[PDB]
Amino acid sequence: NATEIRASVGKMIDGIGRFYIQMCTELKLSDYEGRLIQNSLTIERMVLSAFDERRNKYLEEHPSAGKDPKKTGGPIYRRVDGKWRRELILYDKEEIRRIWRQANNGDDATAGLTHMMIWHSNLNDATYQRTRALVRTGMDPRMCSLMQGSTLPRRSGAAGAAVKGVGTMVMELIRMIKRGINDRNFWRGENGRRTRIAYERMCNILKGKFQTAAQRTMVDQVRESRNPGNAEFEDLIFLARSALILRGSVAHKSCLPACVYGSAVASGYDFEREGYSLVGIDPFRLLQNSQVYSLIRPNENPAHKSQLVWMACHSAAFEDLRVSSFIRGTKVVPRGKLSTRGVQIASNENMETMESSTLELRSRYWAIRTRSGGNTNQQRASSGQISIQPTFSVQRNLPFDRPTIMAAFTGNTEGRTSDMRTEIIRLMESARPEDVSFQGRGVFELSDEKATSPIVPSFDMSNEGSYFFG
Amino acid sequence: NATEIRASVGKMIDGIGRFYIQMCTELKLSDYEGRLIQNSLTIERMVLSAFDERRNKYLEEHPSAGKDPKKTGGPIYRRVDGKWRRELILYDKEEIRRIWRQANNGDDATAGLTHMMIWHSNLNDATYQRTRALVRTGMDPRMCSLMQGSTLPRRSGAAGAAVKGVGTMVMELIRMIKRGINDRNFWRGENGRRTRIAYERMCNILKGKFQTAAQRTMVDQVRESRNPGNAEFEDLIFLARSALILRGSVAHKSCLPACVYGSAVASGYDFEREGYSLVGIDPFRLLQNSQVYSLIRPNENPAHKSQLVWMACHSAAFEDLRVSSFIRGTKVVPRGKLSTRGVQIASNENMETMESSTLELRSRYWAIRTRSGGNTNQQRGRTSDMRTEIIRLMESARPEDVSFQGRGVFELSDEKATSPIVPSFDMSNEGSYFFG
Amino acid sequence: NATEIRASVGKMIDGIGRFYIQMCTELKLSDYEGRLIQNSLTIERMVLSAFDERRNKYLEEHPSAGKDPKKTGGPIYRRVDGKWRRELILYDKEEIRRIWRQANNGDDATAGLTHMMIWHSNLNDATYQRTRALVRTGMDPRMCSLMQGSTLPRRSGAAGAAVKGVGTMVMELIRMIKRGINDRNFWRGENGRRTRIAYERMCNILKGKFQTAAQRTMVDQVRESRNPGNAEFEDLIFLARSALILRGSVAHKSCLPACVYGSAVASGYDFEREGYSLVGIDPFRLLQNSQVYSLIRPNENPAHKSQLVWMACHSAAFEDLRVSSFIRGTKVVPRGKLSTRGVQIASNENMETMESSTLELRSRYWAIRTRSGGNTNQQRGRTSDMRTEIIRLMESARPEDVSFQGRGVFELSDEKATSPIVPSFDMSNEGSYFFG
Amino acid sequence: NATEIRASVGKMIDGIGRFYIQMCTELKLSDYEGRLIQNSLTIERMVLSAFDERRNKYLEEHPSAGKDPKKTGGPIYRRVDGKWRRELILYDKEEIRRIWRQANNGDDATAGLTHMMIWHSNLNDATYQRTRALVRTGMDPRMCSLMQGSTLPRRSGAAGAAVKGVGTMVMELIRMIKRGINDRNFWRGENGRRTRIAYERMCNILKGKFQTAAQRTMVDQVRESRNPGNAEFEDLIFLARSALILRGSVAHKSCLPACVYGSAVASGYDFEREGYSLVGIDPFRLLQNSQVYSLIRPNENPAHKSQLVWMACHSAAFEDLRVSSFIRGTKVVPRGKLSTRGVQIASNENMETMESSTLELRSRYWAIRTRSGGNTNQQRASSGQISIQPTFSVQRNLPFDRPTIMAAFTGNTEGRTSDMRTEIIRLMESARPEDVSFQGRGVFELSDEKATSPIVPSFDMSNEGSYFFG
RNA sequence: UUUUUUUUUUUUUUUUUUUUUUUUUUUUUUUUUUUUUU
RNA sequence: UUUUUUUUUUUUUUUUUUUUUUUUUUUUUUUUUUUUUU
Repeated sequence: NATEIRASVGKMIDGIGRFYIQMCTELKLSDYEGRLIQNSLTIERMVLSAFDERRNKYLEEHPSAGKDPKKTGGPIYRRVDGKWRRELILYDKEEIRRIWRQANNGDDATAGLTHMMIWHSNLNDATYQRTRALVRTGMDPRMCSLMQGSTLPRRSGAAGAAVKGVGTMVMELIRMIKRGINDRNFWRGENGRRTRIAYERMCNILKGKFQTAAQRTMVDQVRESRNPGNAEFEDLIFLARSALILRGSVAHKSCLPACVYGSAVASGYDFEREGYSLVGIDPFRLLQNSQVYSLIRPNENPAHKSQLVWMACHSAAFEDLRVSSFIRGTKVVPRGKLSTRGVQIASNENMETMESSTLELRSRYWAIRTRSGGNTNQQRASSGQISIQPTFSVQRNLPFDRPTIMAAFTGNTEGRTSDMRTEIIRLMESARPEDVSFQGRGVFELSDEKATSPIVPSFDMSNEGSYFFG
Repeated sequence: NATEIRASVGKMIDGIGRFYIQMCTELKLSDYEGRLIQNSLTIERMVLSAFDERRNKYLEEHPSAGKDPKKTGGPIYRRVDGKWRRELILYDKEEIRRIWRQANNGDDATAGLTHMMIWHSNLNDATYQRTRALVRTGMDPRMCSLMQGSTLPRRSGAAGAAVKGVGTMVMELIRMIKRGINDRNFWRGENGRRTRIAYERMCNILKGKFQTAAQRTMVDQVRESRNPGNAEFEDLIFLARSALILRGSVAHKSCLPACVYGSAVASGYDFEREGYSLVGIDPFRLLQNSQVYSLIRPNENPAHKSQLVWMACHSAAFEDLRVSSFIRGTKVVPRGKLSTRGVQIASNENMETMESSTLELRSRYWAIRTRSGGNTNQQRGRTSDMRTEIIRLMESARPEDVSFQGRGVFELSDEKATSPIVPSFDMSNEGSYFFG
Repeated sequence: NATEIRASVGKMIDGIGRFYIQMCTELKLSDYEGRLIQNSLTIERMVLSAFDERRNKYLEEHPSAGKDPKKTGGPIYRRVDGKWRRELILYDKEEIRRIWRQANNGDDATAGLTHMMIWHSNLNDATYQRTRALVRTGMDPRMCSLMQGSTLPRRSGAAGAAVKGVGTMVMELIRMIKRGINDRNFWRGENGRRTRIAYERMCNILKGKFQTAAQRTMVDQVRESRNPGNAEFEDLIFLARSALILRGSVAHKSCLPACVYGSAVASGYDFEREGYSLVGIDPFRLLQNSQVYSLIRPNENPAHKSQLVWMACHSAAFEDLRVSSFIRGTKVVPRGKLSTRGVQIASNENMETMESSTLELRSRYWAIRTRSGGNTNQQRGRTSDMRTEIIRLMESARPEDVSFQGRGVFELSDEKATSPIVPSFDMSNEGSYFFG
Repeated sequence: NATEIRASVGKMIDGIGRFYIQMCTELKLSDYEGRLIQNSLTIERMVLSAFDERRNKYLEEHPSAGKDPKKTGGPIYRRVDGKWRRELILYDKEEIRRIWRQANNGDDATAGLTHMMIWHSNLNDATYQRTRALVRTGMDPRMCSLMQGSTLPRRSGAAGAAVKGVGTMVMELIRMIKRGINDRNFWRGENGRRTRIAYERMCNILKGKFQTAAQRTMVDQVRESRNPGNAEFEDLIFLARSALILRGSVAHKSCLPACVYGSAVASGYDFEREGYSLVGIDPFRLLQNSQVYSLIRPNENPAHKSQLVWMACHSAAFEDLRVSSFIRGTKVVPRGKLSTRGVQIASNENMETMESSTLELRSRYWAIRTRSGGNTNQQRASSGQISIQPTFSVQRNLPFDRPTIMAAFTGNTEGRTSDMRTEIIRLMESARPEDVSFQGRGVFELSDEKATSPIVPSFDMSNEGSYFFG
């Protein structure tokens, strides 16, 4: 059944919106100031810093960074008669802990935490990607497309684990492998057992993320190595560059600004009654009647800022630019010529230059965002009969495809990497930049609610560039 | 004696044909509409839904799917002056239960049920095979050839059990093994005892299906595991890939469209008097003078549709294409380039595009279809030790060994199996593989 | 080096004796009342009930048994002018926890806990053995000799694990096996993982306890069963009846009454300076000048009570009676004709009949008690194949093979193990069997 | 816990007593006629004939015995001004079925059925025992003492199965064995499977009933025979004559007349509140203030009739006469010189001779009736150590009891009967007619309620005869 | 030179027993009565 | 001469995918900034 999931997510987002309402009440902010992305961003880093129970425990025993008992940051932006001023207001965690507890009807609301931290990961992926760490581990900077959910820490649950990219897991596992290579950390102690456990948990997350059997089997065999040394490093680099084309089925969770939920809840649009969804039309129509204000530099233009905000909201920064333009209806400028900077404001930037203005989020169309893969990346081995059965009793040969019959019969010793790299190469050669994917699905219009009739898009606009970076 | 079996099957098919006659009388259909495969198909799903006593009991306690007290589906296709229209006419089970009871002279006619459900399994195997479930259990999609009788549920008897393929049994047993692995279901309760019983019944069906002693012995030893866990999974996968070449002696029951029997019975050809057979010339000669109409899409061609219908009728979709072409006399196109779709029509397809036309079922020759294996097999502690002999037998096996010595393809004019003609194909590598 | 171990055990027993001194100070008992075994026994059950942190946690969530917040029992026996009276004085755990903490110089003193709980196990084995549980698991009552350390719970450490008998481990493992057979308890959850872990810990304790390679290998192979069912039950019963003769190298820890340590510490005999040992002459010479008073029934005789107390102190209740008589110098009466009862007094017994008197602990000789096996062993796919060598070794075994070559019984006057005297018994069949 | 069992049995007997009250209301009987055993006896055969669902199904397809649609018997005895008259009033089952259903608050009350049918078995065992069938199977008439619960049919549950004697099970199993010998009835059909199942159910009931390991093991090995022929017949006869001395732990359920419960319930003594027990003081004190009237022949004396009724009530007809006399306080006459007949009245006996009078049920003492065995029938094998452990390191022999060491080491082939008959004979020879049993337990006085202090009985009255038959 | 882990109710009236356990149906029997007779 | 058993929610939009899944903590990092520098 799907009604229960819809009711649960509706209750969750209703609690989130009511917490936004109460923060607006408590902060004594104006109507316009309640529609600012920066305030929600700072408040949500406060949120994560209050539920980072592991870091809370680590910092209680580590009283450093000067005045840091329980309070961090808090750069609240406020308006005086047109001008803007930032105040470093410090909030302790504990009162906000109870205000959450009262906001979700006595519950912890950790799922909502996962969605906000994923949405921060989405905005981070949209704004800046780290080739710095990608080459710190030595991997080439060609794979920036697989840094989805990179900023997400381990503390997130299965829902958070679903949206993390393959490359994010590759980076996380290489970190552990390098740490275990630097020092003899895999001893029979509890630390070794726990890092072992986290390792197989991350690995079965990985093998769940993939779709074709060959990569699942080679991930299974990578596990066989009880002592991760150097060979597994290139083994999993080969895994990553195979997933470049044999991409994993990674979900795309549609989270929206802290305000958008608050404005919707304040108007009385209860999500429990009519139901809510995270993949369907829902986050699209809530943005159809949502007003958002944002802060812009004197050199920054708002036109690219709105598009980057739409990137962050719908996590479409790693998608084809042409498709995003089609749903937008307007051309989406790649990051090469974006005359804008990061959404977050540096702590040293002055305030006389800063100017607030609206953001455009309206899109002409809407589409479903499933956690599936392309329908043109399944070119491996073969598909058909191997044996025959005699139906008529006729004196005839029984055709047997012998060379594949030996291939099926082996020993299953669960040990090999290059031998499967051979099928990786074969499949890559079979792959083409022409194979059309997602057959049977299309882009839909806003006026339709039950997915009745789509329109098939068709682009012949040469080589405008389907590459957000470079 | 064989006369009694012939008389029994003749009486059964006579009752089936008379039931077809009475449904034609009751439905007020025209002569052409009585020769449509779709009507018989829908009526026979009604048939199975009326004798699915287990599902009847399960659905009486489960009133769901909206308006479903006793009536399901019923998309009857009718002609108005050339055009076609579907009506969703709902029939309850019980009256058709009594009409059967009167159609078989007071008997239940469960054997006929088995043959119709097998014929549905034959058409399903001809049209679509499920690698979906084959990889849901994780088995590779290379073994689509052993999905014979896959759609057949357990309710069929020994006659139904004979025609189910080895791979069908492998899938059914792996389903039970995975269910017993997910939860501790093998307790000393009645459910565990009954699933145990069904397990040995399916297993001695399996060991009866095989021919060589090694696989029979390893199936015997697979039984010795009182707690089916993970090792038996690969054990029986090895059994399956051994049966790929060491094939089991599975029968091929020759059932024909619901109409073909009805037209034959209506003309007065009593099968009890002259006798009837399910393996011999009989279903061949009844199709020699049978007229069949079918529904075809505006893009579908009837030429491949007739060949696919012959596949479904004679269950030759898993055989060599060359042999089927020889009996046909015309080339049989493999499924790779069939510009056609499934025989059954989707519930949402429009009717202005649909067009009805004849089907060709005439074949130049006829052959016996025994439940034997290739002559190549006659020419030739745990499970792994026997896997060793499996491997050496596989190595001894060759793609050259000719089978079925002493038997041949026959002509239509002969009735007593007097003199055959030996076929000989040297036409390179046209492709003896229906899939791929 | 052995000096560090001697210093550690000396410090431990010094702390124990000082705790005895302080309890004597706090309880306001007389000099005679401080030499009573019953008071020390009750105080030491208080000790175990205060460090049973597992049971403390289990009872804090389970407030039952009426008035049981933190206090249990406490039947202190006191003298009025010759007569005796018991008072049910209740002591809470926590203050005694801190008094221990101050008694061991800020340390927990868990090792001392292990030795006191082992000494309770020694007295329990000396007094009463449970064929009740031995036949509750169905094992025959012939193996009462392998119930050493049976009362010891799991909470003890490696030192406690060393002295537990083979049969005690057999009983503990069969309990877990029967619990896992009754319900599907071996799931992938944390409980299954932890019981698994405890299982291999108890099993490598077992295989460490044995000496011959065959039984170690069969214990190794018993481990290979991931699902302990019924076959392992008889497998480990065969292991036990093989250990009947192929006995395991189990230690014998020489703990002494709560008072004996207190009297020695009170007199100023510091054990840290001169060193202390648990296997050598030490516990023998401390009893050479120790006075002990005990409570005796009007029908009980003190002569057998002193011998039973010596059994409990030196854990010689499972040894040959002849040898114990030789070290005693007087005949040791077997349990068949002991006109005495258990040392502990029932909660309902009256006090007018109870009479206090001295106990004799002096022994003419002393001997080393190593954790080795008889020299007879040095003279000599599944479980059944190794059971074959078990049977042939049993047949090779004889009731004549003399053991412990090169070692002998020593005199008290010698301190450095200079010259022993070889004993020799030809006194027919007096009976080398404490039970029966 | 024992409170729940007490509450359940109290509710059950309260329902039984209320059904007795309603039958007294419906039958229009007088106060004296409601204290007659015969009326309750006939009504309770009506009870069993109404819940004998198996026989109901068998007789619906078998309309014989003349007028027998739903009604059987019903010889109700009534008083006219001192004289007595029997009326053959026929009651159908179904209305009494619903009256039960309303009497137990909507429940079937099958447990109460088991207790009434056991109490009928108790009275039958007290009155008449069948050496007729005992020699029909050919077994000697010396074992009449093991016919406890003989009349009980299979339909009773575990509670009914507990009180059936060892000899009753022997007779029931020999019946099945002779039936399977007469015809090839053990085929692979459903009938063979079901009789097989009933066979192991009766056999594990048997092995649960015994106490010593040898007989349990030989019962286990008797099971090994898949085809019960002739050898098992003498095998289980040997089992029976071994159980003659190695008696099985068979319970003694204390059921009382149909009226006694009704009179107690009518007076308002609710058993749910104060609790009820079936083994303790309870059935004793209810008889301390119970009045019972009974029918007696002109030649029968009431003095022996009261004692026989006490036999039937407390199922002490198979016990020592001396002990029963001690609890009675008066001498109990053995069946050899009882100038009385069966309690039930023959259908042809005239009514002018029949006379009604009181029955004495008062007993001077009370005792617990546990389902245990004698503490002097445990003389088998030996008890003591077999091995020794070296405590001191002394150069000495290790005494091993070798001939028993071989005895323990065998093969466990689960096949033998005479070899264990050898230990049967050895144990029988070790057994003595002097061994005192039931140590630590004694006879109690009525005034005590919590089992405080007993008095030890002691009989030196020569050989009065501890044998009810003969 | 070898070591403090916790998972839903037990035990000191005492020394080898005693203890939260259950409605299945297959071809003709039985209340003249208590150990024979069919 | 070889045979009608029933156990808690599936399937005809279509031909080889798509679907009721979850808060763990171990010795010093990061919002001056967007792909280097430590």
